[PDB]
Amino acid sequence: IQMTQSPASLSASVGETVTITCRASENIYSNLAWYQQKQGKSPQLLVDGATNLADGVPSRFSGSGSGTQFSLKINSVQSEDFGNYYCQHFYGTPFTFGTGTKLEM
Amino acid sequence: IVMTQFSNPVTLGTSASISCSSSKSLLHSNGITYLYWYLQRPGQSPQLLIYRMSNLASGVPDRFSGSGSGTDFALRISRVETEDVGVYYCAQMLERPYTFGSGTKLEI
Amino acid sequence: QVQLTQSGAELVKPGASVKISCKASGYTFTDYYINWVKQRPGQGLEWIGKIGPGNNSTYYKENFEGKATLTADKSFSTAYMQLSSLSEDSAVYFCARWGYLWSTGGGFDYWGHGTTLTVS
Amino acid sequence: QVQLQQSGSELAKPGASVKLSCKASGYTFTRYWMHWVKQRPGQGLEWIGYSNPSSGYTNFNQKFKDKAALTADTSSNTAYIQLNGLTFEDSAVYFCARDPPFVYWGQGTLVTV
Amino acid sequence: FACKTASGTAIPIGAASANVYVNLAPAVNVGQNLVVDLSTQIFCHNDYPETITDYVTLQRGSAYGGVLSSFSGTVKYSGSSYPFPTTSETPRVVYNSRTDKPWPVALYLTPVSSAGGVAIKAGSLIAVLILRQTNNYNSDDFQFVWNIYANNDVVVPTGGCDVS
Repeated sequence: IQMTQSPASLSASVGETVTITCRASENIYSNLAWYQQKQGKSPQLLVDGATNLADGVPSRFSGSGSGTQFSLKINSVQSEDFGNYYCQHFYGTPFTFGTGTKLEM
Repeated sequence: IVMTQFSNPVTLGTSASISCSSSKSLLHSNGITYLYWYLQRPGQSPQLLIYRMSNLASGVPDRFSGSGSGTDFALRISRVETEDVGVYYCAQMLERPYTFGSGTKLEI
Repeated sequence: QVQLTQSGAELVKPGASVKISCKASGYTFTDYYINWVKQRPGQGLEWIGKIGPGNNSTYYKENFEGKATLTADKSFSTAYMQLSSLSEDSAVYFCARWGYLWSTGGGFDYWGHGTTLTVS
Repeated sequence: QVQLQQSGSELAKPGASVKLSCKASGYTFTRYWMHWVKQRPGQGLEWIGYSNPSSGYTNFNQKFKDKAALTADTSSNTAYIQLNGLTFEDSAVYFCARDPPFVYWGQGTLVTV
Repeated sequence: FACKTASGTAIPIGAASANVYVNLAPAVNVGQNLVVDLSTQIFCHNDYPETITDYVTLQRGSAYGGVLSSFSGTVKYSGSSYPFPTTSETPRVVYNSRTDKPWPVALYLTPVSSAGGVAIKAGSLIAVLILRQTNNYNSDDFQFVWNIYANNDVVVPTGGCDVS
């Protein structure tokens, strides 16, 4: 089982939508979690596996995707995180995390 | 795999008794018998009848029943009607070389 | 309620190749296996090859190997068989299915109409 | 509400053993399991530990066999850990987490060699 | 899959819901104490080893509810320990040989008190599990739910040594 993701570095503008996606093989199922990292803080969770907005954020965060492709799309960005986005699967004993994608704004 | 089986005279509308003999019987651990059983009429296509052992398929009537044994095989019909006549087959799962029977045609 | 159809009757002079196909409609074609069988008057029934469109895996018996091959079309359901290095094989060709998708009958169900492949 | 606290940074000589203490409060320490996440400074994250405070049976990851100990204490409400064998490649911080996915986290510990 | 019970009970396979009747033999260990040992009563056999192999797994939507409240369990799915209020997905197990093969699971309980536990009446609910299987050929999946049923009048010791 492997985790590779594509977008890496994106843009430095305020207002437009952004797309973050993680790619996995051998067909993991509906058990993928998304959460963000701040440069000086402990990470906090955003969405559960499949699509399920967890308690703790009232902002516009909606996830979608099933099968082998998973992506995240949000309509508006302002005053958000500077750090990174990480994706976590729940399939077998060796849990593995994806690489890093950096958003500036 | 060599397999041997026409038919005996049949009284009108009573019963039929035909047997399938195997050169090597099949009973593997859980005690289920692997056979197959078919029916056809001249011209019209064959249809399935019995799978595994006394398991009904599709919407055929329940009168088709048989007896299971390692060295002998049995199946019996209760009612004889116009489309009940024909030739019956017999098949076994002998690993990769699956082999069908030589045919056995019921007659009056 | 579904039915199977093949092709028309053909008569072929010896030394040539012949093509007979099978057509299916009304169910998903990816999951069920395909088996082809021949019957001859005076001889027992015996099936040629086992093919599955999911993995395109070809299993044949030793005696009929090198005579023909089986292939199915993934976009729309159609079965291929081409006879090669042909004699006195004048009989009837069928196309059959295979069960046991999870816990079903698992037998030679759904049998199609009959054809004739005569030789001179 | 529940909070997680842990010890500060500790430096150790190469080829030694170090212990890190994770302390909990509020929720029942007996009921809930323990997780551990390794964070190298900006090179992604790994998944390491998995301990039960009720007993001592731990589920490791494949890449290490004897490199960790993962000792749990159930009387002072202090979950422990032990690391065996020290080299230059192990210099990274370690996190504390509660199994309900990974909601509540700790602070971290700058472990250097 | 055509699993059968050691008392002669066969389970349905076409429908999603099913019931099994398993007796209980509680005992106490050094850390926890086992409640239900299913590694003897439930064992399965497959069909057609040459072409089709099988795999079976369970998801995270399992519970311990019923008469008893939710506790912290321990499950051995032919490997390590997982919490019985499951938060993850199990590793994969494979069936291939035509002979009968056991399906080893275990059910534990975390002690809260040194005295004892509640009694189990003969004929009640214990736990609910969901299972989903995949084949070597088809890419789709088929999931179903199992609920265990009580067959014996036994007690659970929790912690300490229950003496009577």
